[PDB]
Amino acid sequence: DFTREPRKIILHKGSTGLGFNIVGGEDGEGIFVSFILAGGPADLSGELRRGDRILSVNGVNLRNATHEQAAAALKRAQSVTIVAQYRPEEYSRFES
Amino acid sequence: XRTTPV
Repeated sequence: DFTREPRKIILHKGSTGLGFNIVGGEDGEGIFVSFILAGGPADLSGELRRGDRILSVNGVNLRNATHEQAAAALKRAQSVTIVAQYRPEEYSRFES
Repeated sequence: XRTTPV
């Protein structure tokens, strides 16, 4: 992913959601994918990656979201349209 | 660090 263009990713929830964990939104630093559950929707789609920043969900800007705002958006969303962008340098503040 | 399943 040399351009680091954001990607539009369509996921459909199963019985236990989209199948990833979010980290961040503690201090204006944005919302990142920390964990992708094996055999959940996000995993099986293949598109989302650890260290993706979540830029938007169903048209809502999460760039400046708090953890709690992002959780609310993501939890309340069926067919969910995510815009994600690979940001390994920013993610390195979370995990080396 | 706290993380949240979605």
